[PDB]
Amino acid sequence: QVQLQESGPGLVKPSETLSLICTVSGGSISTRDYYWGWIRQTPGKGLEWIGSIYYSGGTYYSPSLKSRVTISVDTSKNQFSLKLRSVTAADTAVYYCARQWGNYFDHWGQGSLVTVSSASTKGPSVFPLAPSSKSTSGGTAALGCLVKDYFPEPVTVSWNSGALTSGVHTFPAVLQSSGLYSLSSVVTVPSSSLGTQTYICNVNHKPSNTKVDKRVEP
Amino acid sequence: QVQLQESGPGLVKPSETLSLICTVSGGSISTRDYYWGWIRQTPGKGLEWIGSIYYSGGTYYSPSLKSRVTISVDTSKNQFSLKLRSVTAADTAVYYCARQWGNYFDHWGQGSLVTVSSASTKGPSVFPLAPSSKSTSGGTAALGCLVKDYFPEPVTVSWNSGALTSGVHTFPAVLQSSGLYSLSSVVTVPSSSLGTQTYICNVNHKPSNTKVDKRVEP
Amino acid sequence: DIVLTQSPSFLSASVGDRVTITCRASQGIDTYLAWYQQKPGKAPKLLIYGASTLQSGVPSRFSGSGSGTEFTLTISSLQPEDFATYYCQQLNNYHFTFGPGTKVDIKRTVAAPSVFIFPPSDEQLKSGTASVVCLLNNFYPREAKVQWKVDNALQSGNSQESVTEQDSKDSTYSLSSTLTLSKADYEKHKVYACEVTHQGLSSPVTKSFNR
Amino acid sequence: DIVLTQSPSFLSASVGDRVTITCRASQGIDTYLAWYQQKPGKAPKLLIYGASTLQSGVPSRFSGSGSGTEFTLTISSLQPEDFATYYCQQLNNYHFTFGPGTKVDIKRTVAAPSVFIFPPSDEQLKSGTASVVCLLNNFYPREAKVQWKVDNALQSGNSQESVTEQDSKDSTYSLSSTLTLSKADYEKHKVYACEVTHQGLSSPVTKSFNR
Amino acid sequence: IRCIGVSNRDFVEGMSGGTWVDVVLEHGGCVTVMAQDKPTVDIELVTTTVSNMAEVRSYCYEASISDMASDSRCPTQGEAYLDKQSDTQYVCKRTLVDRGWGNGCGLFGKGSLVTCAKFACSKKMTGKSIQPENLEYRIMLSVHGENRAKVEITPNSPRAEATLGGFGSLGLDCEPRTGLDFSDLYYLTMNNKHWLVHKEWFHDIPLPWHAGADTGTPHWNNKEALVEFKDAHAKRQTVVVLGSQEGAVHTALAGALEAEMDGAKGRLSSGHLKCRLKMDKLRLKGVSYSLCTAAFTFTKIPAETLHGTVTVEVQYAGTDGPCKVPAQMAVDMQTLTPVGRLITANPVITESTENSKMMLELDPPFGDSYIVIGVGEKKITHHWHRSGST
Amino acid sequence: IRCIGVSNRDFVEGMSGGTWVDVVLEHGGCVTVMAQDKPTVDIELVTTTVSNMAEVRSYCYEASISDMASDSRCPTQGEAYLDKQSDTQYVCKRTLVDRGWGNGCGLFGKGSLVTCAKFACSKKMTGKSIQPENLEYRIMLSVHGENRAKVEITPNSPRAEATLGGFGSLGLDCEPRTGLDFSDLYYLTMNNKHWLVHKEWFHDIPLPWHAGADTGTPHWNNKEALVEFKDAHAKRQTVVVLGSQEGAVHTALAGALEAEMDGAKGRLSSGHLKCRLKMDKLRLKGVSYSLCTAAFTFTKIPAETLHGTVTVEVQYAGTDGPCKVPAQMAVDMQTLTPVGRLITANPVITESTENSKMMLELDPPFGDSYIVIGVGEKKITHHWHRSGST
Repeated sequence: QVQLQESGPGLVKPSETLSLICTVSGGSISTRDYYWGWIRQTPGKGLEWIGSIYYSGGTYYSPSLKSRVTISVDTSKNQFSLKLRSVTAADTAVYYCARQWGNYFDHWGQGSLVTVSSASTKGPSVFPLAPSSKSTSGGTAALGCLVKDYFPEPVTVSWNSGALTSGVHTFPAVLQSSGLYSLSSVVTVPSSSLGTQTYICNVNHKPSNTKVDKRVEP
Repeated sequence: QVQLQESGPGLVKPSETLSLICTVSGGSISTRDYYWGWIRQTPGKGLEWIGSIYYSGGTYYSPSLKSRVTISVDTSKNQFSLKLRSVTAADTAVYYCARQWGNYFDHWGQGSLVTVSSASTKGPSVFPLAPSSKSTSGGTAALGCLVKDYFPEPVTVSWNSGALTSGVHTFPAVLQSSGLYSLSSVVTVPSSSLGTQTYICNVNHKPSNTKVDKRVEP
Repeated sequence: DIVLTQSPSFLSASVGDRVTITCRASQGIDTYLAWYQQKPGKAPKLLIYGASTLQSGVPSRFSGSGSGTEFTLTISSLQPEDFATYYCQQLNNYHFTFGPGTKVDIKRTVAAPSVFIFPPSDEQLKSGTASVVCLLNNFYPREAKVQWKVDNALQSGNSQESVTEQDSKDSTYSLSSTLTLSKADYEKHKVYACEVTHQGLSSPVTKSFNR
Repeated sequence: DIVLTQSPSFLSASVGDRVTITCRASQGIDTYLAWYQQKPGKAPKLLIYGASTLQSGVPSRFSGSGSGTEFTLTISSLQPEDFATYYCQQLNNYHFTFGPGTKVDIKRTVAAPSVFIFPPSDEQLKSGTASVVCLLNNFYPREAKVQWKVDNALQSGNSQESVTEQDSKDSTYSLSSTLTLSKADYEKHKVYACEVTHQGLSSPVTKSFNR
Repeated sequence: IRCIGVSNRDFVEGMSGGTWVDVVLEHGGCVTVMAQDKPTVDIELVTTTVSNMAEVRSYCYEASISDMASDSRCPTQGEAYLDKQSDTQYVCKRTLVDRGWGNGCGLFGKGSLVTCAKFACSKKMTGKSIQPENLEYRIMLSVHGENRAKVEITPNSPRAEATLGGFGSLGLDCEPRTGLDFSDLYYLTMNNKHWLVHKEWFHDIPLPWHAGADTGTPHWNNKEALVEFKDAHAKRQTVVVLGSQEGAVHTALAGALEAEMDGAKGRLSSGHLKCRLKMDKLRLKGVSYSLCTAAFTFTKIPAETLHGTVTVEVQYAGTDGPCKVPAQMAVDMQTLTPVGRLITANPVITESTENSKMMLELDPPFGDSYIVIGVGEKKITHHWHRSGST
Repeated sequence: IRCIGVSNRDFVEGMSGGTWVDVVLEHGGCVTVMAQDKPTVDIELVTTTVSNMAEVRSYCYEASISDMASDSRCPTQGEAYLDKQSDTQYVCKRTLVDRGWGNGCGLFGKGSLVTCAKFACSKKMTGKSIQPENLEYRIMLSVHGENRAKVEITPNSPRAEATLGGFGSLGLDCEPRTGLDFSDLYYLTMNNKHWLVHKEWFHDIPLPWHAGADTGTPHWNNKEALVEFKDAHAKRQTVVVLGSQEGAVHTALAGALEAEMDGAKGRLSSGHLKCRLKMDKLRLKGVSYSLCTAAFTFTKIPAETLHGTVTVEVQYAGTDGPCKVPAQMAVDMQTLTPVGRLITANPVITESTENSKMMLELDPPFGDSYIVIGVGEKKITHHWHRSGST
C-alpha cells in the first residue's frame, strides 16, 4: 500500500518561488511501471494537473505552466519536488502529489495548502468551551474548543488523540476583518458521564508548528 | 430513376479477353457525385468487386484483378466498359454494373452471365406441354413449355408477354451429359378458361439471339 | 484487407418473426457499412447505408444498427417475399469487399405436391428424342423424391431433377423431373409412370397413362 | 486541448436511489477515461479506470460505461457516505485534464437544530477580547438563521457564521455563529441571547444566560 | 482681487475662540474666510487631478497573425493535432470536412480538420481604474487684496499647511465627501487620445482583451472576435483578420467627453471637499503702521458685486507707505461711527511710491450708508444704497 | 528361347475358325499363343510407362523473404496500413501493442501494428496426377524359338499391329482392366528425386503450396507455415524464415518407393491388360521346305520346365538349310504316330552352315513317351516320363 505525503502547508510571498516536496512511503519510486505527478486545486472547484516525471528524470509539464514549473526526482530518497516560480495570488491552492499508473492517478496524498500573501505567519490561541451556569440538561451535552486568530490556514483538530470520532464537528474557519481566521470544534457526548470521562481537543497549526492540548471541564 | 443495362450475356474462349458494356438510362453519367463500378458474382454465390471509374476517367481497381482489368468511360454515349483479359474458367460469373454513390452501390443492373469455354453457341428447341389423355380434372390444369438443348445459359421464359405472372414457375436449367442444358416452364390456370383462353410461352435465348413463341393447346 | 464475417450463415424463420443478422469487420469502419438484399435471379438491392439509414423505398421492417466492428441488421415482422440472402458491405483503402452472406429461408406449414405428368410432344418424337416430364407443384419441405416406372419397371438412368426456390407468395417449392429416352425405347413400351413420395402425401401419389 | 463537460452540475438525491452522472470529451478518447471521488477535506479517490473497470476496494455500487465521447458513471443504491463531487478524467497528447465535477448532495427528512450557547472563557476576558458562540447541531435543510440579542437589543455587526458539510452518517448540517465584542462591551451588558429560526422549529428557539 | 465675480462664493466667519472655522469647497467655487483681526484669506479648490491609475483591461482593435498551419485526417484516422493548439498564443478552429476519393482518402466520410494561427496585437487601447488613492486636489489660498500659496492634498494625506509671507500660515485639514465623487468610470485611452467611459459598457466591448497590465507577455482572450476562419477546405482552412477597428470605437464613443493628460497625470474638472482650517498661526502684519495721511481719489466708482458687496478703487497720492488705509462706512458722518464691515480687512499700502492704486471690497449695511476713504479734511465720501433685508 | 522360365506363364490355343483368340496380360508374365498351322508367337507386356502428367499441387520447402517493413499507430489514431498487405505476394501480420509515453505516444493503450514481408520460394517440390490418358504400355511379341517386334499402346489408342518379318503381322486390340490400375497416388518429385505418395497424405502437407502449374507468377498459400513473426516492439516486428525443410520430407517419406524418370517419362512396374489379337495375317513361312536329312545330336539333355513341358537342344550337322526340322513325340516307334504336341511349332533351321544349333520345346503326353528328332536311320530318340493327369 503506497502512501504519499507532501511537505507541510506553507506561506509564500508574491513573485517568489513555491517549493514543495512529497515523499513516497510503502513502495519504491525507482519503478518503470509508474509515473509521478503533481496536481493542484484552487478552493472554488478546479482540479488542475501541473506535471509528471519519470524515475529516470524525464519530465512532462502542462503547457499552461511549463515556463514556471520545475519537477525533479531523487530516487535515493524516494521523493520528488515541485517548484513553481513567479507565484501570484492565482496560485494559492491545495497541491496534491499523486502516482500516475497509466493515464490515471491511482494514489494521492493528503494535500498541502499553499497561501500566497505578503504577510507573516501567526499561531492560534485555543480556548475551551464547556457548559455554563445551569450546565444540567436531559441526556446530552455539547463540548467545544475555539481556535482563534491564526494565519494562514489550516489547523487540524482531534479529540482524545483521535479516539473520539463519533460526535465531533469541526467547522471551517471564517476570515475576520484582520486576516487571522478563526474556527471552532464541537463534540456531542452523554451528560451522565460529564465527570467520569476526560475530553481533550488537540489543535495543530502546522505552518506555525503550533501544538497545544486543552482540557474541557465545567 | 437511374437504370443500368449490361450488354448481352455472352460466351468467351479461354485466354481471350472479356468485353462488356453497360449503358446508363434515366440519368446522367457526367456527374460529380457518383462513381461507376463493375461487380461480379460466381454461382454460389460470392460478390466480388472488380473496379470503379469516374466520369473524368480516373480508375480504381481491385488489387486481385488490377493487372487484368481495364475500365473506361464514354461520357458522350452515357456508358462505360469492362475489359478482362487472359480469362479462365474461374472468371465465369454474372457481372453487374452499378452506380457507386461514393461509399455504397445504390443502383444495379439486371446482370449479365459470362460463360468461358472452348465451345460454340447453340440455340434451344421449344416444345409445348399440354394436358394429355384424360385431360379433365377438378378445377385446375397445368400447362408447360420445354426449352431444350441450348448453350450457354440463360434463356428467359414469359407467358402471354409477361401478363400471366401468378401461376408461373420456370425451373433452373440442368446440365445433361452433352453440354446443352435444358429447363422447363409451367403455369397453373383454371380449367374453365382452358381452353377458352389462349396461352403463349415466350422463350428468349439471348446468346443465340433466339426468339420463339409457342401456343399451348390440348 | 478487411475480411468481413456474417452470422448466422443459414437461418429458417417464419412470417411475423423478428430476424437479426450480424456482420463483423476486422477493422474499425465506424459507421461506413451497408446491407444489401439479393433475391434469387436478381441483383442486390441496397437496404441500409451508413449502418443505420433506411434507403428510400425500403419497407419499415428493415433497420440497422452498429458502430466500430459489430453491426446488426434487424427484420421486424418477416414477410414471405423477404426470401433472399443478405450481404453486408464496406469500403476501405480504395477497396470494396462484401460479406459472405446470410441466407434466409421461410418456414411454413406442410403442403402436398399437386403432381402432374406430361408426355413427349409429337415434335420431339419426330426429331429424334423423347422427354417425359413428371411435375410437382407447391409443396414443402424441399425433401421429396420421384420414381420412374416404365411398365412397372423402375429405371434409374436418364432422369435428372430441378427445384425452384421458395415462392414469394406462399413460400412453397416446386419439382420437375425429366426422363430422357431415345424414340425407339419410347415406342417399345407403353405405360409410363412416376411415383412421388413426400411427407405431405399419406401414400406415394402416382400419375401415368399410355399412348 | 480537449475540454471535458459533466452533467448534471449539482444534484440532490436520497439514500437507495440509483444515480447516473455523464461526462463528455470533445475528442475520441475511446475508453481511456476515469472517474474520481472527492469527499470534503479529502483527496480524490480513483473509482473507475478504463471507463468500465472497477478499482480494487471500491464498493460494487459504483460502475462506469461508455466509449468515444459520452461516458456515464452509475451509482446503484446511493449511501449517505457517498457525499462527494465526482470528476471524470482523461489523458491525451501528454496533457491531463479533468472534468468540471458533479456535486452530489443527499436529501433526507427534516431535522431540528439542537441549539446550544457558549459564554466567553476567562482566558479570553483576560487577554483582551470576548467571543460568544451560539451552536446549531445536526439539522437539515441548510436554510436556518440566527439572531443575536444583547439585553434584547438586536445587534448585527461582529457576527460571522460557518457551516459544515452533510455528515457522512446522518447527512445533517451544523451551524456555528460567533458574536465578537471587546471586553469592555461584554462587561457593560449582562444578558446575551441567540435566537434560532428554522423550518423544523415551530417557533424561534432561544438560548441565553447571564454572568 | 480674487473671488470677486465668482457666482459660487461663500462667506465664513471666525469663532470667538479663533482657531476652528469650517468650510466646504466646490470646484469652480470660492470661500471667503473672515476672522477677528485676521488677514481675511480666500480658499478656492481650483484643480482635481488623478494619477497612477492601475490598469484594469486592455482591448485590442488591430490584429495581425502569422505562421498559419492546418492538420487533416481521413475518417477512422483520428482527430487532427497541431503542436499549436495547446499554445495559448495561437487561435484555433476544429471542424469536420467531407472526405473521399477526390481528397485522398480510401473511403467517404467526415474527417477531422484543425487550423491554427499565431495572434499578435499591433495596436491596443487601455482602460484604467479611478480610485480615491489616485486623487490629487490642488487648493490655492490667497490673501484677499508670496501672498498666494498653492497646496496639494491627497485622500491618503488630507492635511497641508499653506505658507503666506508676512501673514504666518494656514493649516488645512479635509476629508473626502461621500457620494460626490467618481467610481463608476474608467480612463479609456486610445492612440494618445483619452476619454471617460462607463465601466459597465467597458466590460462588454466585443474585442480581444487581457485582464492585467502588460505582464510577462499578454494572454489575449476572445481572439475569435477579430479572427474568423473561412469555410472549409479539405486539407486547409483560410484564416482572416478583420483589421483596424479604431473607426468602430470612435463612432461607439458618441457622447464621451475628452480629458487632457500632459504627462502621466490626468486633468479633469469637478471636485468637492470639506475642511476645518486652523488660523491660530495666521496673523495680520506683526507691525502696526500709522494711517495714510494724503488725499485719496476714486478711480473706479463704487460698483456692486453679485453678493451685495461693493468694490472701490482708490489711488493714494502720498508717500507714507507702508501706511494703513483709513477705510470705513458711516451712516452718521458727524462723527463717524463704523457700520457694516470691510472684506479687504485691514487694508495696507506697502507701495512707497507716489500714486499707488488699491482696490477695496466693502460689505455695506442695508439701506443707505456712506463709503468713507481718508481721514482728515481732504477725505472722500460716496453714497451707497443696498436693498433687501435679513 | 523366351518365356521358358517365367513362373506366370499362360498357354492360349487357337479357335477352329482361326482369327479370334483371347489373352490376359500381366506385367512380369507371359502368354504363349498356339494356333493351327501358325508360328506360335509369345506376347509379354513388359513395360508400363506414364508421361505428360498434369501437375496438381506444388509445395515449397525452402523460402526467402525481403523488403520487410512495419507501420504503427498510437491509440485513437486508427489501424496501421502498409501498401503491401493487399499485395498477395507479401505475408503480413497485424497485432496490438502496449503504447505509452516511453514509445512516443501521448496515451497509454493498445496501438495498432502491422508488419509485411515479400515471400519468395527458392526451391519447390511438385505433385503430378496419374490418369489413364498418361499411360503407355510397351508390349513385345516374339516368334517362339526382325522376329520380335515391340509395340506401344495407349488407353486412347488401344490397337497396334506388330510386324514380324516373314510371318506377316499380329493385330493387337486391348482395353484397360477395371480395378487393377492406379488412381490413388501422385508422382511426387523433389530435387530430381521421384516417389509415389498417397494423394490423401499429399493434401495435408504443412507447407506453402499453389494450386495450378507454374502459371503467370505463382500465388503461394499458407505462407505462415514457413514464415513466423517474432515478438513485436512498439514500432517494429521481426520476421524470420524457417529455412530448408528438405530433411523433414525425406524423413516423412519413410516407406515410399522410388521410381526412375530418365527423361520426361516415368517408368514403373505393374500393369494388367486383356487383348483380342488377330492372327488372320499371321503365317508360317510362305515357302514349304523339304526335311532336314543329316544327323542331329543332343547337346542339352531334355530338361523339364515349370509347366510340364520339356526343352531339347540339338545341333544339325547338315547343310540342307533352310530345311524343316523333323521333331515329334511317339509312343509306338514302329509307326511314328505323333503324340502330345510341339510348342516350337514347325521348327525351321534357316542356317545354311554346318553345325547349327537349335532349341526345341515339346509338350509331352502324360506317362511315358519318346522325344524323336530326325527322320531316317541315324535319327535320335530320348525317353521321357511326365506325371500327373487331366
